[PDB]
Order: sequence, then structure tokens, then C-alpha cells
Amino acid sequence: TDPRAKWVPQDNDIQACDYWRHCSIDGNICDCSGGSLTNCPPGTKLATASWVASCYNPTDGQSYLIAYRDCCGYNVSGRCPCLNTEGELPVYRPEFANDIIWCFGAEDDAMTYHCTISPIVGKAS
Amino acid sequence: TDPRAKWVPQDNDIQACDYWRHCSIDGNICDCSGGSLTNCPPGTKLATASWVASCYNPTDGQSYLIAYRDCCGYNVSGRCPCLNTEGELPVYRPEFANDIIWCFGAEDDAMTYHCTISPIVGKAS
Amino acid sequence: DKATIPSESPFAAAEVADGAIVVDIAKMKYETPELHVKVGDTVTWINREAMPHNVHFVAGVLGEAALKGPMMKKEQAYSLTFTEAGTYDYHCTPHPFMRGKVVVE
Amino acid sequence: DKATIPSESPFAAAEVADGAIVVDIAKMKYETPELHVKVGDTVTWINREAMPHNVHFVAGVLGEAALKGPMMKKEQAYSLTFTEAGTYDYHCTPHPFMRGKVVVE
Amino acid sequence: EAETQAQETQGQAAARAAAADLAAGQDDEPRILEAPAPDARRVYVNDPAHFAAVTQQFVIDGEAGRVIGMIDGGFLPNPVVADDGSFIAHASTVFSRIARGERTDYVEVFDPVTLLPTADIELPDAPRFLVGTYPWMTSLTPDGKTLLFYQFSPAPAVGVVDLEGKAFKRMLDVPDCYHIFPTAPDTFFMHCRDGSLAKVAFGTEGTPEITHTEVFHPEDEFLINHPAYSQKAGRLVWPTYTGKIHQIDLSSGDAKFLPAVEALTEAERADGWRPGGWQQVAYHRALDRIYLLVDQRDEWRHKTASRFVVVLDAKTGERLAKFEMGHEIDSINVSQDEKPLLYALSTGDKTLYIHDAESGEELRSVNQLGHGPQVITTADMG
Amino acid sequence: AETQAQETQGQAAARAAAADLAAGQDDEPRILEAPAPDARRVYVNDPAHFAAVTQQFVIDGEAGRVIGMIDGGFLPNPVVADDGSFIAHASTVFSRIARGERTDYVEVFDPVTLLPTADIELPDAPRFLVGTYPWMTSLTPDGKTLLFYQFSPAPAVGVVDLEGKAFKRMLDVPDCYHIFPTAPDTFFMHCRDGSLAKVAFGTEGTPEITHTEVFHPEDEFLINHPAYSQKAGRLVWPTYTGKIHQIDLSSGDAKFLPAVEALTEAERADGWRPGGWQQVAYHRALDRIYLLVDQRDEWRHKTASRFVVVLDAKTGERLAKFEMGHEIDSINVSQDEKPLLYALSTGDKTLYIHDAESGEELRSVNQLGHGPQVITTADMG
Ligand SMILES: [Cu+2]
Ligand SMILES: [Cu+2]
Repeated sequence: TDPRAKWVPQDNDIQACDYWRHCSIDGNICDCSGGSLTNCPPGTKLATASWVASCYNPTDGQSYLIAYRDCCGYNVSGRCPCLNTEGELPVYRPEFANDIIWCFGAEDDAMTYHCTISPIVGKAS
Repeated sequence: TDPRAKWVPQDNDIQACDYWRHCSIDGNICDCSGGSLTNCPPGTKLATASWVASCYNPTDGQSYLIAYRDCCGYNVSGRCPCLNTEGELPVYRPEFANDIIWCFGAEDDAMTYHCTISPIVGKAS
Repeated sequence: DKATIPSESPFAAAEVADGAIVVDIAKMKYETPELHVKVGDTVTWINREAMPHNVHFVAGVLGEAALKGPMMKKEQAYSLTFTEAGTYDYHCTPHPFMRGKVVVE
Repeated sequence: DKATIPSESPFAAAEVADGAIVVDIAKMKYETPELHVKVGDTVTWINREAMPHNVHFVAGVLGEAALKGPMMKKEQAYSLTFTEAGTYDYHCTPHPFMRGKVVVE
Repeated sequence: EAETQAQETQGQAAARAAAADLAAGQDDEPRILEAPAPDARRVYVNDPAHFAAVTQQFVIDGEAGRVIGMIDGGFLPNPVVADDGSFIAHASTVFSRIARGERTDYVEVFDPVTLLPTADIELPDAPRFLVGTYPWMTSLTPDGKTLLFYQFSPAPAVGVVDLEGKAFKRMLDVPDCYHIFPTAPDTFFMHCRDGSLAKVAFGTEGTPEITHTEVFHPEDEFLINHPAYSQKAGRLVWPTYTGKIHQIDLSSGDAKFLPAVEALTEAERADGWRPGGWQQVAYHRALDRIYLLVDQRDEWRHKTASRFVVVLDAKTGERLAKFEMGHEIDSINVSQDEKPLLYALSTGDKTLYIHDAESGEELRSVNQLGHGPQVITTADMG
Repeated sequence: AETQAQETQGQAAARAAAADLAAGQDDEPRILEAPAPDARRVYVNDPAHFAAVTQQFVIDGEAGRVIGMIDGGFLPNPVVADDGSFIAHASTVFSRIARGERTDYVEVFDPVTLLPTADIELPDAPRFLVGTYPWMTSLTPDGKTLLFYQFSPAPAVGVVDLEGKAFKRMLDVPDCYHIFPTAPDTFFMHCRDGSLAKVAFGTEGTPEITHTEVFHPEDEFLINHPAYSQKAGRLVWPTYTGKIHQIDLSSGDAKFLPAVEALTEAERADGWRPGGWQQVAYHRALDRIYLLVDQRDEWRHKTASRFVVVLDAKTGERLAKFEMGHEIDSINVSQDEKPLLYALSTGDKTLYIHDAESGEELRSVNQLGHGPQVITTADMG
């Protein structure tokens, strides 16, 4: 792959870094450590805060807002590492910024980074 | 790079694993972390105890006794990993066993493995 | 404690009675920085935008525990009934720069 | 603590005496594993093989801290002066199967 | 990074499920999963991470080739897994400032479905033996109520941890022996410097009763650091550097020495064949079979990866198969159910290769298993 | 296998060790000390892709030799005293690897024994856990105060007395980010609205915070890694397109310089954009700005870059453009007379050392951890 080319979504494999919901992921795909696309692995704590991004779904043509909530309280999974940045802004726009450990709100004040999930909030806008 | 081939010592590079003193080294070469062949990197704690093996010097064709003392109190350096087992015996013969963390008698009770030094302590034959 | 929670979950904006203390949320801002309400009053936050938001009072503010409200999607709402006089700060969990105050008289 | 240390770190075998009270180390063994001595006596360990060895007295044997002696290379010696009646156990730091015992009368 | 077949199909059925949900307007409601119930094809892979201050264990469904969970550890932990699937645990070590500061040694017990810690038992005076990971240096008793761990320095001892009451008990003084093979709540065997086993039997209080056996091997015959032990069978399977295999039958709580067996033929030995790797040997209880990692190698290359597994009948020991594995394999184990899986972990590939034990065929794999994965553990639930 | 400088260094070291033995001079092992901090010492920080424990590499930029290493915790913020007298970091640990009780602290290290000389705990877990931005934790020009950023529960800047080895207090600050200190009691930050904050703080009481004019539009995105020379008082801030905002603060107040582009108009239409981590360096003696750049889609802005353009800060004139020969993520320079350029590759886990004027690769240092990203230099002379 060419790192610098426009990122191109697919809707066929969630463990791949070009999976459409991963348009602005930073870290590791939770599906690769016993989580799922939208759920945390056992033992980890689910953040309630996240960076977001509208990502294009090539399947239905719609844009959806994805909330990149982290699963926390574990050392980094080290499995399926990805870093995409579609619409990603610098830190003074934290709401769209992805270097931030988005663990706030996790049970037990877990603030360590394990992996990220890719749930849809809602739409277009 | 045939892992299963007989060991072949060289006396021209102390940062390659086939350097002649590293014949039963388990871990990392201290020279690649700001130590030297027989000295610990700054900030680390020098073990007194160790495992030993006899290593053949292809230069003056004698064997010499290596004391593989560890530099301790730091996470593993991660640079110049080697594992050689010339004369290495199981754990019930600890004097010659190289899986043991050889950090006893280090300043401050440091017990974490950073890197191993390869000083000569004499000669067997 | 200092507040009761009418509904644990967010509910739909359409739900909120016509004479009602409302804080809108839009363009990364609470509508009022400082809301003045009487003891026994219900405040409803309504998110008007797609960006999810909440209201979060740190431990010791409304009680011993933090009151971390649920994330509200576009057109969802969340209520707190204030049962004691005081001034109570809050923020948006992912957006610390979004800050508000409830002044209860 | 209950004894004191001549050298802090070890010395050539030569520097001896003769008829000095000695414990030889060879073949992964302290060669007198139960030495009986008197108060004020100086026991010298001598390393006879290429394999480094030392003597190591736990916490609460020679005083509150453990005495972890230094490694003697081939034909170095190290000594210790005992200063009180009692039994003192030691062992070699890399080789805890090598155990001895100085009995001070 | 670069996906296995199993990954692709799981990733694809996952993308199809999620697409179907969206088309049905089903809102994403994030939650925290539970792992599936422990079963015979669950396998644990421990990553000592080439001596790194912090380490990972990977919980894997071997049937699907899927990571179903993970557990963090400290420096060189010792994992154990209850045979009955009721819990897992480790003895672990942490430092107040990464790799220096105050040391704390501790046991943690975990629920095998939520993976939540259910106990955290501190071990006084930092008594763990910091060594490259040898499964039988920390061991459960057969009822699981007790864990036993080895101390090397300042003297040989075995710590007794009461798992049931969540408390450290006491250190037992023992002879110059190594490894711990429990046979009961208060009896276990170890292997000694002079080539005997020691039987160690301990009361509520006081010094244990020790019973040595005959020397069972010469001083110039080297018994590997990773023997296989089936607690349920009471079968201790102990290879030497040349693939000769000592079997000791501990099922009565007294050592019966079984006939010795060569894993390698006379001609294979003349040709340079020897065991090599880390967990070089596995034992399947119901089938009464031994699996050994072997290759052609020089004699001081005994920790290197091997490309072959010999399988032998433990009673006879007739060779039953010899498999060419297709990868550099450091460790093996088997599942303990009827038609077992043969697990083959490559430290250098950081990959668990999962094989049909009967045919030796590679079925699937799981990559990205940390930095230097070395230890495979299974429960024998049957 | 190895580099290259490392073979020649390991062979030099092997000759001299075979020479000590041919003379029969005993190995007497002890603990080394690093060479004194010089103009070309480089620090390479490994955030290890968000691992709970991390490593810093102290490098001989001239010999390409690891002269030492410092352990850290989760996403620590490295700082290096310009005058070379100490190094420090704000770090985070947990009682059980990645869970249990959190401890945020500052450690100050001796730059030659590499020993810690202070360990200063921060109450209430205030560090901002984020991929590592050098200007999120920052020394005051006089070097006796460390200032770190807190994002949550509210923006705040923490004040740590290194001289007295004690945490002081949290400063409430407005919706701004990053910490550029100008005085022992004053520093600037950048704001969501587009302005700067001036914060001047004084032992107790509210700090005096003033605002600047909004200096960029809302749809102009200023990167997470602006270069900042505290000595010169210049803050070079690239955008996602190459526009450079400079603010001169060497007088204790903000004088915005005229706007500058680092790409020709031709290049921007041809797809060229800046991208990577530490994308911008700034040299002080020579008033230069170095910018990692390449052809990319707009939103591929954290990806590595294979080119660096040079440019004079006052004019906006292109002075140079180098083909770097690798995937490069992070650039820095030494601040000495003829300067080294640093080219850190996160993927190769390798620091490439370039001749600053020619752009030529001189040597390499590999095996720098798992995901090295952050290059720090002491501006000494
Ligand atoms: Cu918000
Ligand atoms: Cu000894």
C-alpha cells in the first residue's frame, strides 16, 4: 500500500485498516483482542467520551458519525494497529482530534489505552 | 542465520551475537545501550552474581571463562538481542543456566533485566 | 445530596413540556453559561446538534459521587431536579471547554 | 552487629598468613561446611576454582542488613572477623546449593 | 500487520453482520463483552516479551483461531490455569517506577469469562524466582485451592498460597530441588541437583517431610527445563537434550519410574537430530501420547526453534508420526479432548499455528501475539 | 543485522578489547557515565504506540552511539534543559501495569549519571494523556519550574518547582492548549477561538491572563507539533497546507510576523502538503524553518514524509529541498554552528542523521524501541 494516497473505504472486513468505520481511528481495532466492532474486550473499561468523525459508507452512500470510544485499563493490545485521519483536526478542536486517549468516563477511572471501537452515533448532518 | 548450526566465534565485532565472548549470552549486549563490553550503561545497577560458560577465542585459540553479569533496574534495552547456549545446562545446574535473571547483589536490589556484559574472569580448559 | 435524576437515560427532545427550563446545546456551546433556577426546579439540557454532548458535575458537587450524565445524540434531552440552594458547575466529558453553572435559589 | 569486615572487597591469595583459619572453595562446595571458631577469630574463604563464588549471610545473621560478600575470582580470598558467640549460616549468591556455617564459641 | 485466513473470514462475517444491523436501523449500543465459557479448545499464550518489565497473556479460542481476551502481567509472570475451567491465575511482579523502586510480588486470580481479578494476594519479601518462564515453577494443587511457587534465592523454598482464603501461608524449606509437580493439597515433587526427585509433603505447620528417590539419570544427562506434566494422569514426562525420555508415574503420590524411551531413532541421533526449543514436549492424557519438538541441530543449540514434531505411544514408545510443521516452532502443547489440536507457537513469528494433531496439518493461525510469545497452556477439562 | 556506524564502532571496541587481553589487563566491570551534554546530543522518545511503559534513547548525534536510556511510564512528556544541566519528564504509572491506582509524577535526571535527583508526585492525576507533544510539558527559561497541561476535568496548567522539588499548584486557564514559556513566571498557549493566551502567574492568586487578536480563520488547521525556540522567542506554526504562522514573543508580548507559504502555488495544486509527527523544525542562529512534506491527500496528514524543504524565516524564500531516502515522521536539528538534521522513522524504529546544508544522510541508529516519535535537542551555545 501507498501510505500517502487518499484513503479508500471498504465494507467487507472490519479487522482491516481501510474498513469504512475506521476513517478516523487511532490505535488498535478492538475486534482483534476479544472485543467486537462496537464492543470492548472482557476485563477492559468502556470510555463514554470520544473523538468523532463522519465516515463515508460505500455500501449505502451515506455518511455516519462514528464515536471512537476507547476501551481502557489494559496495556495496548498490539493487534491490528491502525492510524487514519479523515476530517481529523488538531488538539484545540479536541472533538475531532485523535492523539488524545479517549478513556474519560470509563469505569474505575481507567485511563490506559487498550483499543478503540467504531460505533455509529447517527448520520449525515 | 542457520539458527541450528554449530556456533562460530568471531573476534571483530562485539555488537554481533557471534562475537566470541557472547557464547552463552541470554538477553541484550550492553554495548548497544551506552555500556561497553564489560561495563553497565549509566543509571543501571551492576550485578555481582552470574552464570558462566567457557568461550573459545579464535584469535589466540584459548578458551576463557565469561561471567555473564546483568545490568539491572531498567526495562530490557531491546537493542542487540542474542541467545547463545554454548555449554548451557538446565536450571538444576544454575552455575551454567542462562534463563535465570542474573541480577543478585546489584546496587539497590535492582532485579529487572536490562542487558548482559561479557567480562573475562579467567580461563577453563 | 443536591439533585435528583428524573430519567437515567436520555429521552427525545419532543418529550419536554411547554413551560420548561431548557438549556440548548449547539455549535459546541451550552446556550446559557449560568442558569438561575429555584430549589425544586427541573433543568433539561437538549442537544440540537449531531456532535454528542453531556452534562458532568465532578464528585462532591451534587453529592459524593460524580454525576456523569448520559451522552445525548442530536434531538435528545436529559433532566436534573435541584433540591438544594447553591451554585453547581458542570462540563461536557469529552469537551472540558464546554462549561456551565446552575445557580439554585 | 555480630561480626566485622577486614577488606570490603577481596584480595590476592598470598596476602594470607599460614595457619590462618581458612575455608577452601572447590568443586561447588565450601570444604569445611561447619567451622568451629572462637570470638575475635578471622575466617578467610579462598576461591580455588575459575568459577566465581562468595559468602552471603542473610538479613539478621551478622546484624540487621544482609552481608552479600563480593565474588572471588580464581585464587582470591576474602575474610570476616567474628565478634560474638552464636551460629552464623551463609551460602554463595549465584549458587544457593553451596551452604556453610561458622560456629563461634 | 497482514491478515491470516481465519482473520479474513471473521472480519468478513463481522462486516456482513454489522451491515445487516445498520440496514435494519439497529442502533450501536457499546458494552463490555464476556468471553465464551472455557472449553477444551481454549488455549492461553503467554508472552514473556524477551524480559520486558510488562507482559501479556492472550486467551484464544483454538477452534476458531480467535483472540477472545487478554490479561496483563508484570515481569516474568508464572501463569496457571485450573483444569476444570473455573479460574486462571498468575504469580507476577511489579515495580513502583517501571523497572526500579519498590518490588511487589503478588498472585492474581481471574474469572475466566469476565477476566476480572477476583483475588490479589501479596507475597511477602519478594520471594518469586525471576527466570525465563517455566510452567512448572508455579503450580496449582489438584483441587485448585492452593498455588505453589518456587523461590531460588537466598535459599530453595516453596511458597504456599491459599487461593480459597485469598492469603499467603508460608515458605517451606526444601532440598536443592527445582520445579513443583503437585499430586494433592499437601504433596508435590521436585527435581534435584543430584538427579533424584524429592517428594515434599507438608502439614499445617512445621518443616515438611522429604523423601528422595533413586538417582534416575547421570550427571552428564541433561533434563530440560520444560517437562510435561499431566496432573490428572499423574504423568511426568521428562526429555533430555538427546530426546531420551524419562517417564515418571506420580499417580499414587510416590514416584514409579516407567521404562525410558528414545524419541529419536538410533540413525536420527547419528544424523544430528535432537530436541530443541522452549516447551519442547506435550502429553495427551486420554491418548497416552508424547509430542516432541525435534530438528537437526548442533548440541549447544538446544533453545533454537525446531521444524518437526515426533509423536510416540507413551506406553510402548512406538513412533506414531513425524510431522514437518512448515514454520520455526519454539513451543508445543495439545488440547486434551478426543481429536486434539496440536498447538505450535513460534516466538520469532509471534504466531500460534494451530494443527490437527492426528494428521499434523496446519488448520489456521493467530499472529501478533506480543513480542516474544513462549508458553502455551491448556485446561484438561475431561 | 546492524548499521554501518555500529559495525565500525563494534569493531573499534573489539580491537581495543583484544588489545587489553593481549596485554593481560583484567576486566574490571563498573557503571559508565554519559559524555557531557554537547550541542549534538539527541534524545529519542519511544511512546511505544500507547504501551503502558515507554523508553527514552540518549544519543551521540556525532558518533551515532546510544550513550544511554531512561525508562518511562504511559505517554510521558520529555524536557531537556537548554543549558544542559538536567533532563526531566512528567510520567504516569499504575499499581497493576495498566490498572489500579494512578501516580503522575515528575522525575529530574542527572544528564551524565542518568540518575534521578528528584521524584515529584502530582496530586489528583492531572497529566493530559495524549500522543506525545513536546510543548504540552515545558520548562520556564530560567529552568526552575516545569509547566504541564491538564485537559480534564477543566483546562489548567500545573506548576512544579524543580528547584524546591515540590508540586506548587494548578493554574485555571481558558480553552487553550500547549505551553510556550517566555519568562520564569510567564508563558503562552493557543486557543480554540484562534487567539493566544498570555499567562503570568505569581506564587498565589488568580494568574493574569490577557488575550491576543484571533490570528487564523476557523477553517485553517494549525498542527499539534509547532517548533518553538525559547531562546529566540520564535514560534513557527505550520498549517495542513504549508502556510506558516510566526509569532515573536522574545519581548514578553505577541508580535505576529507576515504570513509565509513553504510550498510554491504549483506544489499545492500538484497535491503537495506537509505530513508526519514533528513536521516542523526551526533553527535559531540561522532563522531557518524545515518542513516535512510530500505528495498526499489532504487528510493523510500523520503519515510519514520522504522530503524536507528549507526556507529563510523572514523572506519565505525556498532555500532547499532534500530527498530523505526513507519514510520520515519526525524532524529536528542540532542548534550548533553547522547543524545536523534529524530524520526519525517510526516504522523503521530508526533515527537517520542528515547533514543540514547538503541534505545528505551521514549515519543511522536503529532498534529505537517500538514506535519512536519525538526528537529533542538542547540549544546550548
Ligand atoms: Cu460536548
Ligand atoms: Cu558459588
